[PDB]
Amino acid sequence: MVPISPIETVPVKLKPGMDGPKVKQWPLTEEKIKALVEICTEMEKEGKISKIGPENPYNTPVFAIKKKDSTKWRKLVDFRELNKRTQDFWEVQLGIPHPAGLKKKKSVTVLDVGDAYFSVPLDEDFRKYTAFTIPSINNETPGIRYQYNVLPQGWKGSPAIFQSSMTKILEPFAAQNPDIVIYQYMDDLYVGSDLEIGQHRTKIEELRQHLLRWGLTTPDKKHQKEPPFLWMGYELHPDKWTVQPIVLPEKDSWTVNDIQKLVGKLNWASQIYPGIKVRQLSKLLRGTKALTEVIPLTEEAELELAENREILKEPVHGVYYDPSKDLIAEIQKQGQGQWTYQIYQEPFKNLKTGKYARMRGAHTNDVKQLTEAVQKITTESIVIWGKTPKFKLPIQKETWETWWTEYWQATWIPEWEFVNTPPLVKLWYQLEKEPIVGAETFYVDGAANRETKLGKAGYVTNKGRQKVVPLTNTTNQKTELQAIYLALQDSGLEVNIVTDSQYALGIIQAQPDKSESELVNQIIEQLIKKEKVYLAWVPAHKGIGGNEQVDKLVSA
Amino acid sequence: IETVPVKLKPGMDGPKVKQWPLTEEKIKALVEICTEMEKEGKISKIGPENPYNTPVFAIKKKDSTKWRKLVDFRELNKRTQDFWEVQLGIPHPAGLKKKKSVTVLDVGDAYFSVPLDEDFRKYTAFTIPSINNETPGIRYQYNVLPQGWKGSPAIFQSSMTKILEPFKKQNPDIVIYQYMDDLYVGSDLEIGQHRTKIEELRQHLLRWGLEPPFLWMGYELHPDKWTVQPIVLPEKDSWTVNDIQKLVGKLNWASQIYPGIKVRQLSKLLRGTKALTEVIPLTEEAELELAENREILKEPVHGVYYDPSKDLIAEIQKQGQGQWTYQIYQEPFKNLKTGKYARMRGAHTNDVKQLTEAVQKITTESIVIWGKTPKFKLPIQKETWETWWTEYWQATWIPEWEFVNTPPLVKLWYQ
Ligand SMILES: Cc1cc(/C=C/C#N)cc(C)c1Nc1ccnc(Nc2ccc(C#N)cc2)n1
Ligand SMILES: Oc1ccc(Br)cc1
Ligand SMILES: [Mg+2]
Repeated sequence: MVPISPIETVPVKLKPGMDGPKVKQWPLTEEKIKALVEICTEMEKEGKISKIGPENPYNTPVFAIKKKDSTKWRKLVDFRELNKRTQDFWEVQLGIPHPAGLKKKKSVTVLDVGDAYFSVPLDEDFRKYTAFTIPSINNETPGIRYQYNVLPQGWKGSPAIFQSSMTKILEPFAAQNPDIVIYQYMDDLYVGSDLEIGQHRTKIEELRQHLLRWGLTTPDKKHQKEPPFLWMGYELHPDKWTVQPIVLPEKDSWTVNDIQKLVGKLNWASQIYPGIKVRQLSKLLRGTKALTEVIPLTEEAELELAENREILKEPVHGVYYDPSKDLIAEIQKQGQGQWTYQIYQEPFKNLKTGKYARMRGAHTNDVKQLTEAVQKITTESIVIWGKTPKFKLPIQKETWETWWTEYWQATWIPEWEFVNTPPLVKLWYQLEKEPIVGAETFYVDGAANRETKLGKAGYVTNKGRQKVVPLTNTTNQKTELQAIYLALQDSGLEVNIVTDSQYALGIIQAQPDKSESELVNQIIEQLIKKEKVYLAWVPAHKGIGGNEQVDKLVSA
Repeated sequence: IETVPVKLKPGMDGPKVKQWPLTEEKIKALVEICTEMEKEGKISKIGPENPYNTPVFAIKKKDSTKWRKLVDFRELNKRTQDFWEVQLGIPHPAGLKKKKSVTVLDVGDAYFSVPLDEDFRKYTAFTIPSINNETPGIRYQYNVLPQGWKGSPAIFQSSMTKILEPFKKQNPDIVIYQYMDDLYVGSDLEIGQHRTKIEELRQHLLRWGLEPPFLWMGYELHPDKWTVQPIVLPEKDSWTVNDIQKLVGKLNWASQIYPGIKVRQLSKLLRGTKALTEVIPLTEEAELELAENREILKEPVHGVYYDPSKDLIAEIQKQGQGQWTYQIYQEPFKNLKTGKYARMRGAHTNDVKQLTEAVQKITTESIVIWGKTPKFKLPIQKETWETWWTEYWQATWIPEWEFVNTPPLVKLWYQ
């Protein structure tokens, strides 16, 4: 024989303080027992399981299931209890490769490594915890006791310990063959390269020789799977990729669950289909989670669905990554807090697409949203390609400079260039830094009784202009905004406004262009129509003229 | 060479912190660094039975072309036992902040000479990720004292004091302080002199070493020229209504810090409903109240004390024009230090780089004065900060931070 190098064992422990499982073996029919005995005898013949004495106190239940439409029986060892007691492992599969980060390959061969999976040795000191019992015929003899010597399917550590063992076996080959890529998915190895088919097929042979050093045999009759590959919801081709077919169903009535699965498909599709939108359809699942409830689709949501159907009419494909070229990312504003983007290297050949949605917030503006989208694409691009793309953004360079220099927070967007494709992001208003000479000065105030919710809002000005409005179902905070609104409504194109509302200044200092509050929205509308607005803050109840007069008018 | 036993704190597991995305250039740098650390025995590859993780990235220290590996041990440092065995804690030298010159040296390479308790190594696990997760991340753990771990200076303390004994006996007026991987060396000498004693000090550890990649560097400070920000009020010959409104606002704010501040006579000038740009003459009662407020503001704040058992808090405001103001305190309105920057380096068009440099300078200031780092309240959205701060970081430690999402009115009063 040819000496084989052994697979080193990973030391395994149970969670601290936890002992092994001691689960009762459920009664089985005489026909399932004889099926399990034959199955386990052959597993024993192959070195997978070994019979144990009666000293081992642990046990895990075993079942017999009929492979349907077959007289064949299949074994199921239910390790649910042992898994709860087994330590946590490092999981490498958590990050899945994105197809848009892959490279073009001329050839991709698949090798079956199932031989290796069911043949990775298990830590000798952990085997006892995998004990199970075949019941005896008529319970007149002791059940047959066995323990695993290999990695048990359904055990918590089997996927991680298999991947780590395979990776360690392959690392020397990969390092010394930098002309190929190797990827392990389930019990298959995928080997890709750009070599001529003969040079490539030699590498595969060489990889088979390397694997034989650990006794790992690969089927000679080469795999049936061939490009395209159906994987993690994608279609992988040699020189392009896409998502598996996206079919939006026809439905006369839509239910909560149906909308959730519609949005899920749209989200999945949005990574290569440009312009997918889901705002109005997601609005339908606000707050409610009764899967069986029917929600009438609003006109807005029917339009969004109709728009999505026409985007999904025909297949779209992405190209793979060419490291020798820059990455470009282009963003468009879609409305109602929705943003879409495309990442490409040569014009009209997208690597991938995507979308970003306005975060939940009382107030917002387009510049902040555009900034957040840039950060998201930047982070996604670091993951997929390891570098930041150059950005093409629908915002003038002058608009960005004015926003960043004057915004109270630090903010930054990476290298970018203006792309003149409406709708453009712009600043809708900008407050003055100094008081305006010649502009009327409005001293505003409001107040509300906390019991009755009755209040007043108003102003007094240096020209003797005055207004007080009685209000119902209001609050101090609402009356303070109403006062500012009244001053804007009644003033000319240039106005100085003096408020004592820290609340109102916090909001306006945040420079919103749309809000949850229709009152803030009315204020924004008024600000947009002014030429110059200076907003001044003073502390309340300090004898400041103007502010003192109107405070007493409104808190009466 | 015999390991000190190290434990986590009671009822506390090891860190399980996700590795954040790394650029291609940082990955390739870390692969090269870790390959040569592995050959030198400093780290070893680990298996899947180790589920712990601490994030890693790479930086370029101030004025260096060579990548430095930086592990973010913030979580492990929180969960690591406190080291009060041999010393309840070296008392923090209050004289360091009073020297004319303080040079900071990276002595972290010395830690690699001491083995790490073999039962604790698992908790130092880290991962070198691959672009697009196309290959399994490279998993390592430390066999020696890691840089950035709070236990490294503690375990190496005994060794450091003996290395430095000949230099300390020959130079008794020098104050030497160790924080994490940094050595702060303060003197009152002429800088030409100063640089030569620093070079003398570097030799002691090359001698003992017999190579450290960054020991040759020197970050020179001058804590005796450090400036502070008292509250100052404008001196004007013509006060507009708006000017007086801003004055009364600022004085009202100051009255939370200083008891005897008054604004009654100044408010009295506003009587009526006047245009914001109208000039108001000060009456003599307002001028006196204002003068009395000026003299209050020249005295220290009452009841301000440092407590080493409480967190330091650092707030920063963007003032524009590359200018930043900051305050360090433990209790509201009881500032222990205030300051202002404008010299932020190579960042005239990058606010986030400026802020990152300000955070580092403030943290350095805090280390020198109190021997620990403050918790920052940063005027930035978390997503913007988290995406970029690592690109401008040049220190070997990392403080804690939270995000300010509502604009503070106090910005006006510190400008
Ligand atoms: C992640 C991955 C999944 C599969 C397959 C999983 C499955 N099922 C196959 C391979 C070889 C890889 N690994 C890599 C690594 C770098 N570039 C590529 N490019 C690449 C991959 C497949 C096709 C095709 N057809 C074309 C190019 N693949
Ligand atoms: O020979 C081997 C079989 C399986 C693995 Br996983 C690693 C090596
Ligand atoms: Mg009031």
